[PDB]
Amino acid sequence: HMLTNLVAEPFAKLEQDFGGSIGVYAMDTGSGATVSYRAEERFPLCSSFKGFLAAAVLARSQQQAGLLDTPIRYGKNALVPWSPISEKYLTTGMTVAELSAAAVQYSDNAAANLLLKELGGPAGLTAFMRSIGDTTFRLDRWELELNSAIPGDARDTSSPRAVTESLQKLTLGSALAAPQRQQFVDWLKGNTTGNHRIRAAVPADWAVGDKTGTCGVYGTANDYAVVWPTGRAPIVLAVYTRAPNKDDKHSEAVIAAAARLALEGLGVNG
Ligand SMILES: *[B@@]1([O])O[C]([C]C([O])=O)[C][C][C]1[N]C(=O)[C]C1=[C][C]=[C]S1
Repeated sequence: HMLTNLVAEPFAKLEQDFGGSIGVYAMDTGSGATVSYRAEERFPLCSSFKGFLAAAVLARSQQQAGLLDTPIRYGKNALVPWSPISEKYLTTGMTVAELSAAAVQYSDNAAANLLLKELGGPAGLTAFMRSIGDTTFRLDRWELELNSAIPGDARDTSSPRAVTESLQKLTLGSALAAPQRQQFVDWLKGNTTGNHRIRAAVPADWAVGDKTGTCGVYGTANDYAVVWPTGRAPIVLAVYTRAPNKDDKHSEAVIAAAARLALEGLGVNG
């Protein structure tokens, strides 16, 4: 309450220029100060669910020490459009860890569906999120159906706030054991798909891990990140967008701009 939105930022103008809705939640983990705009509205997860998927796999690996190095062979029928890594290993298979890294760092769709199967499907990932205290997250469908981003549909959505809170628990808090936590962080740090989103607002000399999503319809795209500014506590943040019309375009620039406003609202010099 008292530390939320101490400094107002022009999010409304930004989303109006975009032609849609922007949802932002950012927390300074040192002071507890927050920036919050549409933070409790639901937005489609799109590929951003794959970060939480990889965390759920790591949590399972705490009870199954051989899980991450298990080899997984798959057929051509497992390939889904946008499977840039797993298509190169169709004839060989990949380990669970490799599928997880591919899902996080390349948004690989086939990898994500294979790992969902390992966890018992969308309800199994939802159950993992409930287990860390996230009551907002829901995954309902598989790739590619979960990308429909229909206005008003709560399937396959969360809120910026719940995403940020869960990300904090998994990357900085105690939801994962220490080895698994650092592996999750390392996967996020190695992401390749986010250079034009939150990372574009973050100085190059700060560490950052992130996970993106792009539904392909309804102007719907997103990014969440942990950011380590030097000399102060980390910042966790989530930026989600959507728009009213199916043919509306997403904007990476709008995501980067919203992330800049969030950092400015927290008084984090960048
Ligand atoms: B996912 O929602 O988003 C990925 C891109 C990202 O992480 O920002 C691509 C795979 C998933 N999306 C789709 O399959 C539909 C597409 C949208 C743009 C390229 S593919």
